[PDB]
Amino acid sequence: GGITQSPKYLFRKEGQNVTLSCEQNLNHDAMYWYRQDPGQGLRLIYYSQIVNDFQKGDIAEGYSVSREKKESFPLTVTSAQKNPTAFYLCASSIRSSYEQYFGPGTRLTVTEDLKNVFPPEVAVFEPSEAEISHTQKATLVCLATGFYPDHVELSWWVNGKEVHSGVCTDPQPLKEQPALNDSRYALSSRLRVSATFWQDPRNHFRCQVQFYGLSENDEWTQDRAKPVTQIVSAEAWGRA
Amino acid sequence: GSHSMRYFFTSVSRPGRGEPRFIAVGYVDDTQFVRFDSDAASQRMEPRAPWIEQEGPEYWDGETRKVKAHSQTHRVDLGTLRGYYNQSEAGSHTVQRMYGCDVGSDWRFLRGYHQYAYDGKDYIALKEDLRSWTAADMAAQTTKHKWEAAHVAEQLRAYLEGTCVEWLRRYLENGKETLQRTDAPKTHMTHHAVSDHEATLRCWALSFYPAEITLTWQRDGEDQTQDTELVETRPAGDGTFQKWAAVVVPSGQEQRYTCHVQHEGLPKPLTLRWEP
Amino acid sequence: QLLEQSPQFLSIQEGENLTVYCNSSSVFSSLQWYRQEPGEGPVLLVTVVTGGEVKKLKRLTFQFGDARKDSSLHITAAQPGDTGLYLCAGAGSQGNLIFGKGTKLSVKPNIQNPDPAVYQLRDSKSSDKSVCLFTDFDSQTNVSQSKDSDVYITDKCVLDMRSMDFKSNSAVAWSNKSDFACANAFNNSIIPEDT
Amino acid sequence: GILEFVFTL
Amino acid sequence: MIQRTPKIQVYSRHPAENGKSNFLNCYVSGFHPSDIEVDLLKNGERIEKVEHSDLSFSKDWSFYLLYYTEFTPTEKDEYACRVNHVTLSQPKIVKWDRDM
Repeated sequence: GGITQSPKYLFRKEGQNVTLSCEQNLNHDAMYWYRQDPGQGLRLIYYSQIVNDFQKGDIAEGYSVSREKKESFPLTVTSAQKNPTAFYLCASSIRSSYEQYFGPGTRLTVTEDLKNVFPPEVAVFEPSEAEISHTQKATLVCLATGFYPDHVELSWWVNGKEVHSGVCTDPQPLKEQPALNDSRYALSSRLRVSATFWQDPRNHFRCQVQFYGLSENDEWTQDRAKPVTQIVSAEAWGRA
Repeated sequence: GSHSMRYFFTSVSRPGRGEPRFIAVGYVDDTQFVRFDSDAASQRMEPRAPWIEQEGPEYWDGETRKVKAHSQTHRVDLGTLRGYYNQSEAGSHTVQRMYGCDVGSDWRFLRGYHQYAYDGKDYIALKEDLRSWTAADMAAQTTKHKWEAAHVAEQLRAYLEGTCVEWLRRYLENGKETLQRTDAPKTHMTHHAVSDHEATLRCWALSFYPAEITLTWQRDGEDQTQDTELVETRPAGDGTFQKWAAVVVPSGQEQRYTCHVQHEGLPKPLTLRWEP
Repeated sequence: QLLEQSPQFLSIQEGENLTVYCNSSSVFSSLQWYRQEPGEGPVLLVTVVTGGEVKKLKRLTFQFGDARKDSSLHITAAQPGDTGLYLCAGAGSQGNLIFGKGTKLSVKPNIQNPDPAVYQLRDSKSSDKSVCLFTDFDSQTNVSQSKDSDVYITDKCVLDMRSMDFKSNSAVAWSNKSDFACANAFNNSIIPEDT
Repeated sequence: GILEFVFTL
Repeated sequence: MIQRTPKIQVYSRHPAENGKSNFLNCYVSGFHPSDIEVDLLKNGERIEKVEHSDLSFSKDWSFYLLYYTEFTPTEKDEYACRVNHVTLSQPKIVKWDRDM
């Protein structure tokens, strides 16, 4: 058994309510809700020691929950929350005050208007020839640009198969214009391989970026393509 | 002297889809001071004794909050215990629970309690060391293991050895004219004629607190236990308690018998004799 | 009921041994240790109960105070994988867990032979579109951030080529500006002249 | 004062 | 499943004075299960205004309850307490003795 949160990424307009779901099959009576800001700690919102009973936490304002079923513990983010945008975590213990098992977590981002939503632009940068001669090994670089919100998943693909070795990615993206509240973001990643393999034109490299944006429910009356949940990619072959 | 605080919880399931009955009462020594009833309209922790009415909203709103959780967690236990014993949903079953602490004359911790019962019989109970559990049957053995795994004993011991005696000490000092008081027994003995040869001497003990008392009938020898009749200590309804002991005596030999009364309010035991 | 952890941030070299503390004026029946990576759910490491308890998980070593008021997390032979937030949690009286603010541990790798070099990469698709790859630098040096509104500078990133035991540090900067140069990037930061 | 934490059977 | 028959005691709060007012007590105890039914009787008919304590129990998990009402004793009035329980086939009545 385990504890689950759905979805992983969550995006809403300002002032519209949203409900987060934490469900378990660990046979736990206690369930908890924490919100976590970037570079911060956990803050308890609501928690239920037992079904049909719950209680406020340290920062319970703007939230409401229900514990009608032992298995689930829905968190409702009311429009009255001053700063809804955070990283939400659900946890559970076999009984109150004992060791808790956390869910994967859910990222919620609330924007002022849906117009600020943009899909990322992905570009693969081929290894500098100065590098191969110097370090005898090559480096590939991907770069996502101008995406809002901050909901992206980057991966590297070699010959149709995903690689994790020789791969690194920024833990935190960058605000292109920190002055704006709903600023767009940029992310970078790396894939380093031997000079031998990038010299080989039989090997295919692909930097893949999964973006989570809008839904069919939301209406997009604009002159640019609807920024729905999509996959942006860029590829490159071997050279010499 | 020695004091104690006790909480008694009674959870009774109702046949069919009738909501379970929950009753929670609190006792300091022999004095009840709080109550909670699921069939009540207030749905709050209510004061029974006037000395606990000193507490503001924070206390009562807090105690209300915690006892609601006690009701729900016991509604679950009713269903769980039904499954353990393969019982039908048609029958009505009862779950009982008690926990509390005991203090010395200097109000230092002495004893802690935490027990469970199902349908009138012991289920699981915390041993005196506050480390172990006593599970009567294989059904309770499941609970014992679950509580051993979640380390319920340790966290309970903190409450019993700590928070409990902290609460009791607060209650004792808030209303000391009521809890610390000791009302001495107002004793007298009455004589009655049974047929003619035998006669009944009844030693009365009235209006005393605490409820603990000892009434024995002794002759020129000593303590004639058996033949003597003893009744269960009963409440008068005014906070005090009542109890009497009687023994049937042959006519004329009424002067030979005497009644011993021992109570906390009595500095020395009382020796009472019948004189025509 | 409060749980305090020291130090807040710890950044030591790979292979060494460390110790993280969690102190409290309150007594705890049970205490838990968690390890959280950024953006993911905290992973339960251990639960200590008895006073003076010593338990080991892989290279991690947990210690419970005799009075059950303190706890310590000892890592042996620290690896860059140990990088993350280490949280101290204790049994709260109100049916919850009391959390510490955690210790952010950064286990920096011991690069064998520093090769500090700045390269320039061009887009596979077209031009200009060029970025600078500041890489193979030592752990101690720190890449400061941007100041030019166009210029965007990422933070250092450690990748591990597990093929035959090799790790490296790297950094990335870019701009659309015509006057953006590799020699005039990262100059806002202190970097070795052994380029 | 009653317990501040509850636990099922 | 175990059952216990209630022990019944009918008495007065204060010693009986035929002129003075007093309280009539019916003390059922040691009974199980919890569901019990207690009435106070004056001359065979139900005294309507009767109150009781809150459901508690002793060490042996058996409950005790005290039913009480205000009354003024007289020479020829007969007071009693009728209690019914699942352990009782018929409603059990205990006549009050002012000296017991």
